[PDB]
Amino acid sequence: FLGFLLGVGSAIASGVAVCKVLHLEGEVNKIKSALLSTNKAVVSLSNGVSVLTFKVLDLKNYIDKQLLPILNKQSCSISNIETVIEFQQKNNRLLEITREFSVNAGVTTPVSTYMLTNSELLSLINDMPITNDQKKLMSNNVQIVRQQSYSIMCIIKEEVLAYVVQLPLYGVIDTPCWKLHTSPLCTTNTKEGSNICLTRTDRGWYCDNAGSVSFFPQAETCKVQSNRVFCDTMNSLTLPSEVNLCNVDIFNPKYDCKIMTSKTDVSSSVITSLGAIVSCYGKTKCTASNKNRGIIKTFSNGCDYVSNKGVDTVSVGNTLYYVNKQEGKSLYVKGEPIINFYDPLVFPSDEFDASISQVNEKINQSLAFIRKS
Amino acid sequence: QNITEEFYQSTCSAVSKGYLSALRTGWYTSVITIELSNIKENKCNGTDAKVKLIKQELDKYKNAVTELQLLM
Amino acid sequence: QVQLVQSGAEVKKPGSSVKVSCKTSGGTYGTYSINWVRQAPGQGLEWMGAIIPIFGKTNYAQKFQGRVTITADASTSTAYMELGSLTSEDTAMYYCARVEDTALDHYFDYWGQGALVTVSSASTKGPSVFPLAPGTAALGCLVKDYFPEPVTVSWNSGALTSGVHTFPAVLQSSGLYSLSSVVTVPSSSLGTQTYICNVNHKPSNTKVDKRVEP
Amino acid sequence: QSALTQPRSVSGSPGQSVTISCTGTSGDVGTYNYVSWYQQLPGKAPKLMIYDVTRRPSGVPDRFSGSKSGNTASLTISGLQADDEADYYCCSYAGTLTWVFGGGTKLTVLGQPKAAPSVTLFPPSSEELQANKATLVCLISDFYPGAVTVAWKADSSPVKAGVETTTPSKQSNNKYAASSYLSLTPEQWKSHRSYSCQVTHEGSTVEKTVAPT
Repeated sequence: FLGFLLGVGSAIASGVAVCKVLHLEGEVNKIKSALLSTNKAVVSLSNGVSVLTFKVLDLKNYIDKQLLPILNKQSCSISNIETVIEFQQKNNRLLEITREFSVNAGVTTPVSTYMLTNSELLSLINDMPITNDQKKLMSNNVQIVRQQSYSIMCIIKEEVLAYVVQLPLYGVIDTPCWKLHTSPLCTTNTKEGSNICLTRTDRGWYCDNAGSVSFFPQAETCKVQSNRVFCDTMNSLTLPSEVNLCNVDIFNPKYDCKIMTSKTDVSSSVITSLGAIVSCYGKTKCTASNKNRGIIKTFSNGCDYVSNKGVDTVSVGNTLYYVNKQEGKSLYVKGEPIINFYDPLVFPSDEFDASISQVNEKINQSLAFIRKS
Repeated sequence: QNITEEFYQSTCSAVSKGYLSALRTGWYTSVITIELSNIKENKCNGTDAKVKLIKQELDKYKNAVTELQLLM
Repeated sequence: QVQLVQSGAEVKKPGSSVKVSCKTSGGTYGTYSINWVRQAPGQGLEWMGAIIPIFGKTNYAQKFQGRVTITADASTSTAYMELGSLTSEDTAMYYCARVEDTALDHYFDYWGQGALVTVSSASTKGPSVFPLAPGTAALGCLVKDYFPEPVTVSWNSGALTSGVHTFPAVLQSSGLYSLSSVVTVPSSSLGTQTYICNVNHKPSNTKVDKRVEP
Repeated sequence: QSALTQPRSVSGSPGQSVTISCTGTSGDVGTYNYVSWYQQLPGKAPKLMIYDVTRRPSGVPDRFSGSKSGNTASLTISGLQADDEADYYCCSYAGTLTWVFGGGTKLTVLGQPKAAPSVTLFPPSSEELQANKATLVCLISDFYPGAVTVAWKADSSPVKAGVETTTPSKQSNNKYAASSYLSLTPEQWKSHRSYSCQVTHEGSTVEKTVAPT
């Protein structure tokens, strides 16, 4: 819910710099002379930056040597039809690149197989200034590598079509992460109204990063493999590690945890990694079901939890929820709900992004202002 | 093991521990080049079906090059 | 088949400007760039500038920077060029050439017949033509005492081309030139065929058709 | 950004190989293998015969073969013919929409036969005499040796006033042309008997005579 607390940045500027360098007068000639021998080379541009240069398709070597010495030989009539297919190949990829860059306007956020084939991407990963661990990670998750890599069309001149494929680096690797799920916590008083609700707004991802915590509220930035959590720190907040305390002791003096106050008596279901949280309030139906044994639980009013072991379904109202069937040990930390610490007439009825300290300060203000009369 | 999860009934929140990381820190750029030649005004009959197909492909190639030049 | 027409020749005064047009008849909508090259009487051409009409992108040589502005109308597929502040050193035969594709070709493939720009101080003077009456025979027309140096001779408005021969101009001591042209014709055709010479003067809008009577 | 340096002239008899060098700076050549040679028959726009470092267009003889090595190009013609008579022009790509031109080499073959000049003289017609003017016109053509000399003789007496003379220029048949104008008043014309235009060519003098009739 903190999604609007992020700063803005540029996603492709690191490639636009290389393009502005490639637009120099004697730039493309250097790259062409370098690739005149092999398909890939290391090229020191005129700005000191060393880049990898891959020649994925050589049509001049095909046109001026095999096709045009047939069309322009003499007597245009070709004997065999094999030339038509040989030219449909080696040109389908250029046509597809043109068709892609026409509708995407220079930058395609997933690098397609036509921009960079899988074998070419694997070779590029193998020949990168990265460690063996990062090489293996990218080789095993080429799909996620494509998800976070742009392809900026750069230049076409001097018989050379150029585009810079800007890839993710994955500097932080194998530092343990954890996902924080949240659900509204409301009192279960018998009244139809005057029911208070507290929620945690720090939901998302958390990762160890240089002694601090990289926290991702926007779940789009993080893809998830079996146990690997790929993320993008361009849309990440940087917190002290003590924010993790907000899991074990929310009233700690170190980190002021972020919460949310509301007065909404609506039930909800939050599917977690290896289970499901159910905030069942009012007359809403809440049923944990199984594929074999029909129904296995009916949730009492409050915020409860079930593990994905044996549970195949959580249904709240008319809303169905298929639980994630991944193995893992769940634990139920028993403890009194926090919402039972405050009073209805003093609890702030409306504060979107609040905290323990801010809610306590508003409580102080209201209590003092009422008692001074 | 390697994936454990806790549910904190106190705050009505769950935490999924046991996940490793791969955080995008910066970027790496590499130049991918396609070398193209020119089919400069080849003149030849379009009566035969095979040569007509060849011309249908030559026009596609030339238009692709020109359109790449245009989109800039 | 594919070619480009070129404007006619003209004459200006030192300090004025000359605007030379170059229209093409090929099309293809490609990224072709028109290049301007005005040689001289002196040996050697001299590359001046270039323009890609599809984008309006231009680039001029350092010898004429700040002096020439090359333009191009995309609707009529015509590329102009305007050279202001003329000097007698800038008298040349302004050609017009293209390259097929700016990214695939790096050499000129097709040209234009070109125009001729003379910039001097003396006033212009439309020429005077007089006929010249005659195996075979020979007749022709003479053109003398004009200031410009574009002069084109034509016979029967394009129906007589064999045996024709036009000589380069002389330099009379009065600062003016003089031109001549000759045509070889059979003997008996002098009494039946009517021979008319066509001298279409470009810089002074003069068109005189002289009938050389045998 | 100055022009390229080419030899001002080379030549070769039929059955011989001629190489024309084209030297430039590191920017023009040496870096870009984009060179182009053009020929120009005086009186027409050029037409190229090499469209890359060593590539020739459609309709160019195999004897034309270009090369390049370290800021120096080499246009080679094998088995010279009487058709390869023009001013060759070396050109090179220099950058984004920037080409540099060579100083031009002048290739005219040594092997070619002499041709006697065909002279023709014309007297002033009626329209010119009706305007107080008279100009004798002596037209020379089809002389291969460039050396010609005109000398006007009024009744076997030399005239040294009003004689103009053109410069021998190449024709479409590779045999040169010329022209000479003698200007005179109408009384200076109607007061003599016979004028002469003597065109000296390798010793052989060709003459033409005119008269007030």
